[PDB]
Amino acid sequence: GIGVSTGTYDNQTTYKFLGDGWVEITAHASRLLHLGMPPSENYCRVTVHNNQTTGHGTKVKGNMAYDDTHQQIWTPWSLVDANAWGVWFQPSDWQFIQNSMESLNLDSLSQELFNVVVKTVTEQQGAGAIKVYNNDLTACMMVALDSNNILPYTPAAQTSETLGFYPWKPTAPAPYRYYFFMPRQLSVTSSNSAEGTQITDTIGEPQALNSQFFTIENTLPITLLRTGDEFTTGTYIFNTDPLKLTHTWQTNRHLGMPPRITDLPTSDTATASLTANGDRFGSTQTQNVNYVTEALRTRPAQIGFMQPHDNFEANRGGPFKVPVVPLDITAGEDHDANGAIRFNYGKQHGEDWAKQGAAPERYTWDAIDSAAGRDTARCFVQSAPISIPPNQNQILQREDAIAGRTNMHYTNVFNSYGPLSAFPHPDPIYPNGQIWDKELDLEHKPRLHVTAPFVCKNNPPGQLFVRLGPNLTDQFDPNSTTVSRIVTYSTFYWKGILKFKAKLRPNLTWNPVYQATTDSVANSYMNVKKWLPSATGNMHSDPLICRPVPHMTY
Amino acid sequence: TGTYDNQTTYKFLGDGWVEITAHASRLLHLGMPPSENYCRVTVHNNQTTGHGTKVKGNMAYDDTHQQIWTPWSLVDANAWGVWFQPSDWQFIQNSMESLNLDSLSQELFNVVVKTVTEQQGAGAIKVYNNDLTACMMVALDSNNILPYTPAAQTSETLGFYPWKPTAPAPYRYYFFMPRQLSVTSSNSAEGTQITDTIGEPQALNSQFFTIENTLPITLLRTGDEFTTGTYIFNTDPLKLTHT
Amino acid sequence: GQIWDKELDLEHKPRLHVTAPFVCKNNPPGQLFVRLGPNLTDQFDPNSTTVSRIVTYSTFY
Amino acid sequence: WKGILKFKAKLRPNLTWNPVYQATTDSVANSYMNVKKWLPSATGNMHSDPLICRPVPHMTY
Amino acid sequence: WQTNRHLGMPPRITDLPTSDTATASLTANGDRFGSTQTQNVNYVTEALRTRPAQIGFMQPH
Amino acid sequence: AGRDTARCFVQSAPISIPPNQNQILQREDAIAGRTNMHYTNVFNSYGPLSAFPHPDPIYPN
Amino acid sequence: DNFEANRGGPFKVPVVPLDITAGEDHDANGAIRFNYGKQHGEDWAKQGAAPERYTWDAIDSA
Amino acid sequence: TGTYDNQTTYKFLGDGWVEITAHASRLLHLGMPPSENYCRVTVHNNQTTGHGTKVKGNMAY
DNA sequence: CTGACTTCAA
DNA sequence: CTGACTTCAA
DNA sequence: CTGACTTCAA
Ligand SMILES: [Cl-]
Ligand SMILES: [Cl-]
Ligand SMILES: [Mg+2]
Ligand SMILES: [Mg+2]
Ligand SMILES: [Mg+2]
Ligand SMILES: [Mg+2]
Ligand code: NA
Ligand code: NA
Ligand code: NA
Ligand code: NA
Repeated sequence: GIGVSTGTYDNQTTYKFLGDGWVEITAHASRLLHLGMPPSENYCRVTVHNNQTTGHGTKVKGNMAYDDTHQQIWTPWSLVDANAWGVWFQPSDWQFIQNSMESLNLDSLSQELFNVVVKTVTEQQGAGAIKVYNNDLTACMMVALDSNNILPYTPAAQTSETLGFYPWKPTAPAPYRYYFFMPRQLSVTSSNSAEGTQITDTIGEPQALNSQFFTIENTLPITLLRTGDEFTTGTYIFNTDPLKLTHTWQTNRHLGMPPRITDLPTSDTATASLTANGDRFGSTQTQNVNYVTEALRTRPAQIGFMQPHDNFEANRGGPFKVPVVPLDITAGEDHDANGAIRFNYGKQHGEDWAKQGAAPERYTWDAIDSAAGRDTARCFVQSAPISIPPNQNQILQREDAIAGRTNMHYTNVFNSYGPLSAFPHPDPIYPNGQIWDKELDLEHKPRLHVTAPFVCKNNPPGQLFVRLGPNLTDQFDPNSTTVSRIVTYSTFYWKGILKFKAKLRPNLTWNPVYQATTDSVANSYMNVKKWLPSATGNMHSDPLICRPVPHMTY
Repeated sequence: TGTYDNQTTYKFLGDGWVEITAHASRLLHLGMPPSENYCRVTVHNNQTTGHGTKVKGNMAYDDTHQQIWTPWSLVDANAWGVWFQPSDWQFIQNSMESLNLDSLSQELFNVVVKTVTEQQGAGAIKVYNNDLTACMMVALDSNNILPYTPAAQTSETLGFYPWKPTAPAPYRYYFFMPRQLSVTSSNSAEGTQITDTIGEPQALNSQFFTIENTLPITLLRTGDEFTTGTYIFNTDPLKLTHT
Repeated sequence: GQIWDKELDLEHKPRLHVTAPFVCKNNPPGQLFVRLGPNLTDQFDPNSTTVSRIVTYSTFY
Repeated sequence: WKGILKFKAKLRPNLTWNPVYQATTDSVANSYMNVKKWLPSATGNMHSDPLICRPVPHMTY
Repeated sequence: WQTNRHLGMPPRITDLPTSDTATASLTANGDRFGSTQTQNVNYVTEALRTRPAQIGFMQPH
Repeated sequence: AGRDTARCFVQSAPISIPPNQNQILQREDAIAGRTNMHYTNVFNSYGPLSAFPHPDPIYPN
Repeated sequence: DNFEANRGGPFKVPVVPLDITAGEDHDANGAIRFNYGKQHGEDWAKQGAAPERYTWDAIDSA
Repeated sequence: TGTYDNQTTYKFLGDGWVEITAHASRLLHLGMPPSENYCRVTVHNNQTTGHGTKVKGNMAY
């Protein structure tokens, strides 16, 4: 029937305390969604090629990093993506979880579409002309669920296109599009390259060996929803690894038995002494010196490691910045060397509704981790047999230039990843961060993904697609390319239920622990005012810290 | 989806006990909120003239406070006039010695949603049509998480006339905001400074709640209805006699 | 006059309330809230603050 | 001397939108909540200052 | 065949190509949503975008 | 998963776009003054994020 | 001899113990040199504060 | 004749209830009493100077 | 009424 | 289909 | 009378 609702709206976050410290967290999320007609009903093979010889074109010397050229299959379908922390938790929920829990893991997911409404638009009068909206009671909306994951995975969180983060504000799905293989090659140059230097900037034709054109219609069963219909996905069970809600601080210099002091400090302002390093017990892996020091001591393994930056590698697909594992930026504040992430988002995902201009909000996330990062400027390599102190020919440091390039140092191309490397898992970023991810279908997989905390061990939740069915008008001739449609749009509710499994943290230190808190200090990053509505209701939800409590590594 | 009933029935148990059942029904009107946002609004009547708190001795005129204005409305029937005819009150007061609350239940039905459009131009008239698929949202704070706001105190409960339409009251609640006002009389010195301040939100006392994040919400289309179920009161009997 | 009231959630409570004859000993009847759901129009862009809605109202018993 | 004192407590609910006030430690010099105050000194001197309680607010009515 | 440049949601074009020989445009990289691991620049580009992992790698030779 | 070594390059950080010759290391740059030796000959970008296919089965040899 | 740096200061990155080879590259192949006292191997007769020192080269030859 | 224990344990019952068991242990020192008698002692600070109760307005002392 | 690229976590 | 600040007067 | 940071490899 047309006069009865097909679902219930619910946004509540409930905490079921099992006992033994286990907690079942059930995050209910509901949104009103708006869906319009596609600008085209065709699947299009679109190309973007920013090869201008001015501005930010790839045809100007040294502009490789500006490359945007690629090819995509544009589809008339839309994607309903809720894979972002902000969709499921209120800021206070995140705080409660981060301050009191030690671990968190994905449990299950289910989604539902209901209370579908389809309307048509018509013109009124002439002077004026106003628009009139009517119900198309017999019109329908199409829904498809890629449960087998046949179609390319496209996490909307990476382009800030997931559903909004405000339960009381309408949202919309994102238009679905996916990459298509297209040969692409770009020459490398610097702003100092010769004047008559030719920049090779090419794009090729489709290749038989790598072409994959998929349509929703030929691969997924499609459900038609009229105003009285509803759609449910059923429950999906996640298979992922638990995420630690704690952060580590022990570096290589903090592993094991500290050297024994000779005597306790003589006063509260005094320092202590060790026994002369020439008479000290211990071990090192520098056999040319007869002493041990904290810097030379052998430690079990290597916490963290040096990563090349800003490394750009090249493929048939063009140049690309190689991702880096997110680690502590250190006191040296080496953002790029330690993979700090800078994201740009809009008003549905955190930006102040009052902010003006086309520019999005920007935020740089630095790893909570304090023990695995690298302070590149203070790093160095000495020749062996080691000499202490070394002369300039026996040491390679930040001041030394590679291939005579003033700003290029051994650390830019240095990679110390090895069998002894140990490091933490990337932080979960509230509320902009992605939550789960699909694993790459390659025989040899990565140990982690930089973009999300939970990579699905098994098949991930399939994507949910929607679109309006064509609304034809009396004039229709298949043999012509003339397109005559009735202006239509729809709205419907979406409800998702995401369940987590968490565990309350133990408490054993003497000193109080660090906790995410709010405050009343003017201009403070944690001022309550930031999480309250303004006089006219404007909101903004800034990134919140996570993993505030430290845990012992060894 | 429901039946209209306003009758007040008296079930005489015997032994002098009486079960009084007050049925009340009203047609309600609900419009769109002037805003869909939750707003943190401030009122500060600190004018230096008239009834401002900036004029000597006007402390008692203070109206400054802060509130969370919401796009929701409250259906409040907690006032005697909603349940009894004047004669009922008279009968009870003249013949009874005690009265106590027993139970309560509420229901929303025969929902109707309409849209308004403009006609012609000279004139322009309004035309009203049924949105058969549109809905009205309903929420019941059975746990009492949200601030209690008895509409009787601002004369905003449902009307007292069964044959006249009424409307719910817009829901809004107090929010903590530092406020301080000096004391003076009309005879205070001329150059007397009146301290009249309001502060910023305080972390220690800020509580911003939304209906959407705390209560399950039901969507009612024209063919749906909503019932609360029966609630049992636990209160002390009221003496109908005076000393 | 008001008929029932919620008790103040303080450890030490008042012997009565001036505004109502019956203060609930236990949890009082929860409040009933209502509102119209937004009625969107063909033009809608979440990234803008432009608000385009269909003029709507309702009645119910 | 050994004593065993048992308590019964209940985890708090979480319903507000805005983050809540929490007792935390910090690294700001001369701050009342600087960690240094709850750590031993070079010679082992200790001191335990009063800590806040009831940081989270609840609605009275 | 998917390289790092082919992983995930492609950037959204502003409009569909105007003809079969035309190209499409993205929104100015200074106003584009997305993420990178180069915090010194306020824009996102296909080459700078953060991708899940690294497909393939450089080997000494 | 392959690498087009001549089109690979490394820039200094904070990144500068476009970079001048001292802010970029490319194929034209010589290591230890050896004309044909470039950073890519001794570069190894294998890491925790590396993903790649399995070698092909070669028929019939 | 790779020294990396952290909030904790500089430190020599450990190396996997492997054959030092005919070239006798101790540091490149993580040979371990330890210093110990009379309870753990040093000759009880030895005099001086200096501990006993020994460099262990991996049995591994491959 | 006993065991020393200072641990504070948290037994999470479920439903949010928690049984907190605080164990406390101390080494105590006990000396001889300065007297073995029960004494009826009097303190009377009625000096006419300093903080005595014999100086005007010193009642609170 | 999600299951690893179809049906078919039947 | 009202139950004391979630689920859960289950 | 060792069990992954409490109790609680109960
Ligand atoms: Cl940097
Ligand atoms: Cl050596
Ligand atoms: Mg299936
Ligand atoms: Mg299948
Ligand atoms: Mg309930
Ligand atoms: Mg409850
Ligand atoms: Na030592
Ligand atoms: Na850090
Ligand atoms: Na985009
Ligand atoms: Na050997």
